[PDB]
Amino acid sequence: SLSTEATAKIVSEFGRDANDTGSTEVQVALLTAQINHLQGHFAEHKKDHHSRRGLLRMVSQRRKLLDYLKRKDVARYTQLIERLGLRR
Amino acid sequence: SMQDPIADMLTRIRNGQAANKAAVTMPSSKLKVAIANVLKEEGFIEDFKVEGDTKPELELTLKYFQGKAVVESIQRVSRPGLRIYKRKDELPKVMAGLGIAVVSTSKGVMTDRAARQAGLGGEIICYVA
Amino acid sequence: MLKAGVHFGHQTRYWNPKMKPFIFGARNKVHIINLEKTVPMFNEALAELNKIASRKGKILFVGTKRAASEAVKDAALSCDQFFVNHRWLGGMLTNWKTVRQSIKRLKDLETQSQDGTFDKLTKKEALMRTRELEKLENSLGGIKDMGGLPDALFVIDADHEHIAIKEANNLGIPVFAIVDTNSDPDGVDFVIPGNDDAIRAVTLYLGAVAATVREGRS
RNA sequence: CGUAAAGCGCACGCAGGCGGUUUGUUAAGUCAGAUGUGAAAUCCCCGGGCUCAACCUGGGAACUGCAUCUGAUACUGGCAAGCUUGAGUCUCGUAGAGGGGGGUAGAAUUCCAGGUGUAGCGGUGAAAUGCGUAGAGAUCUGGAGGAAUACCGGUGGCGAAGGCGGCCCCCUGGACGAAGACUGACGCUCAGGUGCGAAAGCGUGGGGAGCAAACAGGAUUAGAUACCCUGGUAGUCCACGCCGUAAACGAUGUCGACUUGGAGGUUGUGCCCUUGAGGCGUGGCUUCCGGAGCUAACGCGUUAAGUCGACCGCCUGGGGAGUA
Ligand SMILES: [Mg+2]
Ligand SMILES: [Mg+2]
Ligand SMILES: [Mg+2]
Ligand SMILES: [Mg+2]
Ligand SMILES: [Mg+2]
Ligand SMILES: [Mg+2]
Ligand SMILES: [Mg+2]
Ligand SMILES: [Mg+2]
Ligand SMILES: [Mg+2]
Ligand SMILES: [Mg+2]
Ligand SMILES: [Mg+2]
Ligand SMILES: [Mg+2]
Ligand SMILES: [Mg+2]
Ligand SMILES: [Mg+2]
Ligand SMILES: [Mg+2]
Ligand SMILES: [Mg+2]
Ligand SMILES: [Mg+2]
Ligand SMILES: [Mg+2]
Ligand SMILES: [Mg+2]
Repeated sequence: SLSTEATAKIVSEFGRDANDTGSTEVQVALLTAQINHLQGHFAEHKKDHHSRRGLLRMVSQRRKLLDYLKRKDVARYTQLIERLGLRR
Repeated sequence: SMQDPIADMLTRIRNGQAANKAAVTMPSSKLKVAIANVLKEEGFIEDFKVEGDTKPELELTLKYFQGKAVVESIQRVSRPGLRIYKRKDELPKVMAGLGIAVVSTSKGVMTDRAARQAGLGGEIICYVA
Repeated sequence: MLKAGVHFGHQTRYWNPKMKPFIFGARNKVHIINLEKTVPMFNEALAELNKIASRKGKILFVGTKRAASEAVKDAALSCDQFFVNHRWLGGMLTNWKTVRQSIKRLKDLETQSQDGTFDKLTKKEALMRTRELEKLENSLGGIKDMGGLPDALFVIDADHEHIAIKEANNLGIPVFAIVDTNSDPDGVDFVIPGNDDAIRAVTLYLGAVAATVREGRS
């Protein structure tokens, strides 16, 4: 789900300004925030495989976006991943 | 997912002859204008334009004669899944020489008949019967 | 130039996709055929009709759809050529050599009724003979005086009388005709756009034809 | 590779393959040139010698190759800086049996208790088993339960496929449209892998009306271990696991481009006078009919089985066998 205001905040933290929204870092941030907000919904139900599938979609989306970001510039990439809380 | 723009050009022309459309409008590229330049100079296409700015939508003007469209056939050869680079003498003649085969060489894109004079060959792009 | 009456196109939704050059959209949810392209078409077609008429070539004016048949018969008997206003028997051209004896039959029998055996067998027999006579007289009457093969097959329609076109197109016979929006200009050579179901349209075209052919004997 | 053998049930996705557009560079592929080599014979060509031939034999070409060397630089690759038409994010809405969790209502069947009441009820082609004067069937009342949700409902909708329909709340997925905004090729496919996957089935604990394998009886029949009838257990229902299969079928892989029309359905939005249940447009999904073309034919036909491109899967006579 993720509220519209939530996104309004997240953008103004991972981009240039409120006007921007399409940059990679912003997209990844969004994906991760939503995923984390979804962790709960799968704490129970568990049989919800369709919602699940939507999740998996946004997850692989995130891995692709991150992979690109890395190949483009490892520097700020290391910043992003170190901040967003992930990686093995 | 639009893996091969050239074959797409050729197939736009092919469906444009089958449907007998006048102009064929397609996104442009240097190789596009080169190949279209070859077909034009050879006489397969009556004129063309690269009209467009940041998104050059070059359009070709297909030729006809009697009732049948001029282009006999136009098969893409050196597809991206299988590049073909013929040697000088190895350059094939199409329809015993009355049909040019657009071939890209170091001197530029040209007909094979010309590449027989240029003393050199290169990637054969497309047979045009 | 719109010479006189109305004949813009007609039909409605089911326009034949082949006739894109000669269509427009009327507010009455029905197409209106362009006259601009039409004028040179029937002009040049009439020119060809005058050329082949000077060639003294036999012409067939094919027609049907009831009300048009009269216009057809009028445009041939008023002129000098030939006509098939009624049922167009399949294979009367590419299968012409049996139709040939069908005609021989018509002529010899219509002669037999006018002076010969008028009731010799039985009154019933006379009835049957008059009957069959009238049948062959209206079935293949307009082609009776031919005995050869038409130099040109002018048709009153295309999509409806498709068999006449496909048949006369099997051999060296030009087949220019007035076609409607839903018609196919495939087998047809010199296409003449304009509506067809109207009587004024067929009287107009066919009459112009009468003029141009009527000049061929001079 | 729709129906002849042959698209994995569906998806996600690593390696791999392939990749829009402009400029620079490099020159890996590619191409041109040169030199070295490519043993001799053999093969081929032109001569010579055995009386001819075979065979022998001189010269030549050939040895489709490989390597270094100097060039070319269009196309591809690498590196660099980019562009926006691919892909993606944001904003406003729209429709929906999409999913999961929790409630809840009505009709009905069955059971239970009692009232009224009386000999049949039930079933079938007919009939019997079956139920019934211990009072059934019919009927009325009260109750208890489980399961599925008439009407709406539609070649209607949604979902990747399987699949999903009473109503309600709660959590939640995706699709689409409008005007923009921004990212800058982040794409497509995908072996191995991972997930999902009707029904039946299996395990554990519940539930059990109806229905119903197995089973039993009655018939029918030459027989009837079936069809038909009367019963009836597992199963069907719930929770959690497993199974991993279907004619999992538009028998039709996915993504992209292009190529005449018609009638519809469903769902948005722009526009025009709503000037009257309308008029003219623009997207998404979907049904039927058909043109060019394709096809062995049937048929398909802008949601192609047409015209092409990328990648993957699979086929190679029937049987043995999808078995050991
Ligand atoms: Mg098969
Ligand atoms: Mg499939
Ligand atoms: Mg890759
Ligand atoms: Mg490129
Ligand atoms: Mg090199
Ligand atoms: Mg040797
Ligand atoms: Mg000798
Ligand atoms: Mg040599
Ligand atoms: Mg380069
Ligand atoms: Mg480059
Ligand atoms: Mg912008
Ligand atoms: Mg696999
Ligand atoms: Mg089951
Ligand atoms: Mg069980
Ligand atoms: Mg499993
Ligand atoms: Mg199977
Ligand atoms: Mg199959
Ligand atoms: Mg069809
Ligand atoms: Mg087995």
